[PDB]
Amino acid sequence: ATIKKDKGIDNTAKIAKQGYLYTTNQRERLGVKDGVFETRGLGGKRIIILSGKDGAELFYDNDKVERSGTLPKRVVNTLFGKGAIHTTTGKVHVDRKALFMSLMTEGNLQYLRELTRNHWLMNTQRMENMDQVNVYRESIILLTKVGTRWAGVQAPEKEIENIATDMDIMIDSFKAIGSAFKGYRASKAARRRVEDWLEDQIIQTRKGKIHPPKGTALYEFAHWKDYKGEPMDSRLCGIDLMNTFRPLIAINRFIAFGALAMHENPVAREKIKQDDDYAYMFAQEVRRFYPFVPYLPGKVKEDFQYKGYDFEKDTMLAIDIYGTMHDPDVWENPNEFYPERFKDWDGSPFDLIPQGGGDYYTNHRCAGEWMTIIIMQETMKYFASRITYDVPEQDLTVDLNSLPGYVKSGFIIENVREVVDRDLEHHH
Amino acid sequence: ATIKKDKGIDNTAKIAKQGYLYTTNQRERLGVKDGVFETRGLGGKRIIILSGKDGAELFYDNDKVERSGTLPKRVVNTLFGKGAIHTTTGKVHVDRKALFMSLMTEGNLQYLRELTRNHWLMNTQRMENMDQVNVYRESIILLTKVGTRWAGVQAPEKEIENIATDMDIMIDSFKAIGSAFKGYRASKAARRRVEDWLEDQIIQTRKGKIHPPKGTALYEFAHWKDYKGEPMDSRLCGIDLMNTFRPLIAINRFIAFGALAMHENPVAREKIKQDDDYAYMFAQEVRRFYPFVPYLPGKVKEDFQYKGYDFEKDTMLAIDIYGTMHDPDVWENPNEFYPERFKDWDGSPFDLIPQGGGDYYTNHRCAGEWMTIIIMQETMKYFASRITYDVPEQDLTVDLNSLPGYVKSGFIIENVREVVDRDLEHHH
Ligand code: HEM
Ligand code: HEM
Ligand SMILES: CCCCCCCCCCCCCCCCCCCC(=O)O
Ligand SMILES: CCCCCCCCCCCCCCCCCCCC(=O)O
Repeated sequence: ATIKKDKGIDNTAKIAKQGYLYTTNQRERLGVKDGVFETRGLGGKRIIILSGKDGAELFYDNDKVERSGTLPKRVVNTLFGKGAIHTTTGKVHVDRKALFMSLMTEGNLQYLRELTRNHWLMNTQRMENMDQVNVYRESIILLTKVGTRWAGVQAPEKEIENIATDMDIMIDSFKAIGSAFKGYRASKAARRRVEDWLEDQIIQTRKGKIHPPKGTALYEFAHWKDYKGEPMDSRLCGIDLMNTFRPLIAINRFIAFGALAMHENPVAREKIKQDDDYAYMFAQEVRRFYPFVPYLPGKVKEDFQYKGYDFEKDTMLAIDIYGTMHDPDVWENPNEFYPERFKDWDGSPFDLIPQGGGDYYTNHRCAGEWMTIIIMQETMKYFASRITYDVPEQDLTVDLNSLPGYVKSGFIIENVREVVDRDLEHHH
Repeated sequence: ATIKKDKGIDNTAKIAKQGYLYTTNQRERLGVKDGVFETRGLGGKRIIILSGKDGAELFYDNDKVERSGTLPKRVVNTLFGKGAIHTTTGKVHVDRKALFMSLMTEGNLQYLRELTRNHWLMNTQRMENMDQVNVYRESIILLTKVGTRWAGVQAPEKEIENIATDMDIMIDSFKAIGSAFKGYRASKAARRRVEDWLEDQIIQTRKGKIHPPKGTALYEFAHWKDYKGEPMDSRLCGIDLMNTFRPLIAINRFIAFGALAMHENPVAREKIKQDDDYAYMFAQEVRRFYPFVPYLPGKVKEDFQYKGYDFEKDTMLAIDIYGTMHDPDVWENPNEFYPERFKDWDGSPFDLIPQGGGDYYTNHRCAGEWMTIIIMQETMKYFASRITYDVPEQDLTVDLNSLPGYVKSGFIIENVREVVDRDLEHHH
């Protein structure tokens, strides 16, 4: 056939202005029904947007799609860092992706679970004594302590908020989807400050001056050698060591979304309390329902055909992350928050894709998915059952046209109080 | 018969100089074998020292023994505070003892267990970053945070060590067993500072200005009324509210003893790791084996006879706490540290008496025994299995002739490192 087209020499600024609704706005407008359409952006480039489970499966087929060299360069410069694993391909990628996955052991993840639970439990008194708590800001300080500890890197108390704020600026910086913007240079400065500190950690580890525990990211990254037997240079080593816990800190976006989901859906709170499996499904439904990753780029590796369309080598592609996750043919009632839908989920690698799809070892899928689910499950259990609080009057708006997805207020709470059954006697 | 006697117009200074060994030194010397002997102290007063399970049972018989008015008045002034529950008798005592026991709910004790576990888990990084850690000092700061939280009283971070040090001075002050001493006035000042702060907590609770959680000591004590319908005056209320968590902080003495027991007995460490029930028995054996309470005073309520001796009304008595617990006819091999001995223990109220014997509700037995066992069990599990450390060269001496029992160094440790199995994969 002939791919339907959003016309224009370059629709980059229209894509940015419409945000997470851009792709579905065009599909509805043009009546496309096989989840393929075309547009132009990033300086007049032809871009084919894929959606749906079959779109996702095609996008993660290493015979059809090539990933390297498709990320806009200002996004690399602020989100991932130059030379980062996201920018690698072929043998080099599978080699280094193996390093990242070797941190995802059952024992390291259980450590991560305990760190998250104890940091929340210990943060209760501090939250009780504040007048108001911005969950999005509070999460990000808490997660910075958890993630620095989990990675084996040193962050004394007086650096924590510095590091948090710098983390917050880097995660936010994908909003320009390749453009320079107000904050581009502030984001590069935050990246460099943190990169410097992690490169120094690496160099002190290699020189025997500090001793991170075996099995932590800092230890393993410092002492790793690639398949040619070479270690990563100290600067690239710090860059990829940061890709180990900057995204961890970014879970604060989902935590704010989860607190809002519980507020908009009071039944979900009582049910998180009563059942750990609902807490898991609640966290999965937060990652499906709320906006974070809009789409991801790649390009055609060699010519192929798909649903009757011809795909030409080096034509730019994009997998629609948000749109696939709100496609009614993929998720019934896609704009209702309904965690129980995961009772019926078959665990496909191609429909729950908020952090990528495909295969962790041979695709570019998020290495931290399991870590993300563990942290969200712990945090939501905490908020549902360990504390009670008031949600004051505030702007809880989530503007789907603005990247990135945020609760406008950051979700404020007040009158936090720990939940302790002190009159439970053994007669009860 | 005729009670054997340590002769002297007054042997107070000899009792003090010999410490936890005084009673057994005299029994061996005089060949007593029914655990009764006599001496003079506290200004020429006749004192009959009882020991053994039958000594303990007699001492806690409310028909034979009267407790009120027997504690030396400088000990009341520094340890317990004037008007304290320890100084009450009859209906007034059973009434107020019921208040204290109503805090010992299964739900409040599980709260206490969680507080202890999470505070230790969170303290690991701080200990890892110190060069050396004095376990006795570190415990006492940690326990101050736990006990203030558990009691529902406010202690901001910058008061914690102030409060700790003041707690430490008050617990230490029973060493003069009635005498004025170097530090008497320093101990009264620490008592008054803490009493003032707790009386203010009480008054702000009654006036509705602060809102402690229902079921905490602060809430229950503030709002309690006695059997005549009267609440405690605010100053006495603070005094007895302090008897709710100053002794909790005093568990730091046992914690230091427990760390030393693990060091002197390496097998006990591996066994605490492998089994929660050994951890319980280890904590019980620390309370039996190491010196803390030497003996407690009372007096004869009405005339009676016991093992052939005549007991005259108002004759002063003392139950030998340390000596009963190291009597070979009560504990086989009483000076070997052997936790497994509690496999054979029948739970008698009269032989494991490191915090009193008899009945919690109608005797003056420690209201915080269960709390003490919970804290010791959690703390010993932590030290045995969550961290590893070095024990440097130091004076680990426990001078049994000096009240109170201390590890001379406070038990120093270094090179603390959390224990995390990060290479545990699900194949293992
Ligand atoms: C919690 C700890 C996390 C870790 C350790 C982590 C780590 C990583 C790494 C190393 C990659 C690159 C892997 C590769 O190139 O093969 C990646 C990719 C990615 N991550 Fe994460 N991440 C975490 C959390 C998150 C969060 C909260 C999000 C939010 C949406 C996220 C979204 C993504 C996306 C969209 C990709 C790209 C997938 C693709 O290119 O196909 N990650 N992550
Ligand atoms: C952990 C929290 C603790 C609490 C809440 C607590 C509380 C109390 C209270 C309220 C009393 C007076 C009860 C009455 O007069 O009827 C008492 C007595 C006593 N406590 Fe504790 N205590 C704790 C820990 C300790 C510790 C570590 C020791 C160390 C040996 C100890 C030793 C004693 C002794 C010897 C008595 C006197 C028993 C008697 O007079 O027959 N307590 N405790
Ligand atoms: C309509 C098609 C437009 C295609 C434009 C290509 C622009 C690519 C945008 C890239 C967005 C990446 C979003 C990743 C945010 C992840 C934050 C934490 C996760 C991590 O750092 O790994
Ligand atoms: C040989 C007979 C001498 C009798 C002398 C009577 C002197 C009485 C000494 C009293 C010692 C009390 C020891 C209590 C220490 C308890 C510390 C924490 C427990 C708490 O505060 O409840």
